[PDB]
Order: sequence, then C-alpha cells, then structure tokens
Amino acid sequence: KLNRGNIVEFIGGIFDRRGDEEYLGEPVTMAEHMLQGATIAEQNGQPEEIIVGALLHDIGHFTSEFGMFSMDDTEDRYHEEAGAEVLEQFFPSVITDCVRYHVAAKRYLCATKPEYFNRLSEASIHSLKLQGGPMDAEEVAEFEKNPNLKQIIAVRYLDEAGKRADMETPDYWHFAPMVQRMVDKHMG
Ligand SMILES: [Fe+2]
Ligand SMILES: [Fe+3]
Repeated sequence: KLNRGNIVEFIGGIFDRRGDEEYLGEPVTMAEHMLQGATIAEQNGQPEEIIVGALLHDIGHFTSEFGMFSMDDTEDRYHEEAGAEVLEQFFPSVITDCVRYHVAAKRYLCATKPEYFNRLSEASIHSLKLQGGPMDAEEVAEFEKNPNLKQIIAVRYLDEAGKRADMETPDYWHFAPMVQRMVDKHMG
C-alpha cells in the first residue's frame, strides 16, 4: 500500500534496482539520465518543482513496477502517461504535468521552434516519428492553454540535456528530501 509516507522510498527502490539499465539509444543509464536532468536544474537555480519533474519524468518506462496502480493497456504503452498516473496520487499537479506532457513538449517545440528539429539526438528523432510527429496548429493552441506550460518546457529541455557521457551528480537519495517536500506540499 502506497501513501505519502512511503512513496519516496518506493521510487528510490526503483532507482536502486532498475537505474543501471540502459536509456535506449543514448550514452546514459536510466538513473544517470534522470539525475543529470535534476542536477542541471539544481545547478542553474531552477525551482524544486522543475528539479523533481526532471528527476521523475521517465519512471513510467518501468511498467512491471506499478501492478498496484491497476493500469489499462493504453496507460502502459506510453511511459509519459504511466509515469503521470503513478505520480498524480502523491505530487503537485505541476510535477504530474511535467511528466505527463514531456513527449507532447517535444512535438510542440518541433512545430513552433524552426531550428529545434535538427538539434535532437537520432534516438529522439526516431521516437518523434512514432510519437506522432510535430504538433498541428490546433494541438499547439491546445497545449499553450496549459497553466504549467513554462515548467513543462523547462523539463523537456532538461530531458534533452541529460544525456552527457560524463557528469558528476548526487544520487537519488540526496534528492529524496526534496521529493518528500513536493509530496508534502501536495498532501499537506
Ligand atoms: Fe521520456
Ligand atoms: Fe527522458
């Protein structure tokens, strides 16, 4: 049974057990990827919501970890969705949104920033094709109504930036107090 009192430890266990696995097509592990995002954010003075959003944005890849959430086949195929479904019970909606919309953010930036498409890694370019390509104009206008647009975009940049072959970072457990602060802001 998961609650405000053990969710941080649960997620930490996933980092401990699964974090050494490969972030597919990139020169980082799953943990390195998310920790780099969090650390780049922290080093640059980003707020804790963005740091933690970056830290957790790819936890939904590990779908066999979430049996207690009873997710359907659609909420499973898409890691951005599975991750948000896990987090929405414990975290501020800003953080949940950063995770849920991190693929849409890529599609949005491809549609709205002219030189953005060319600066992506081929793993991200390959995934874009299967994720529905750039947004159309309707999708862009819909996306810009999101009140958390700024944080969502910040987390996408941190996603793209967290693929360094070498970077010193703290481990999950050094960020865990911050994760708990976000949980406690929400669950009060
Ligand atoms: Fe992702
Ligand atoms: Fe990512």
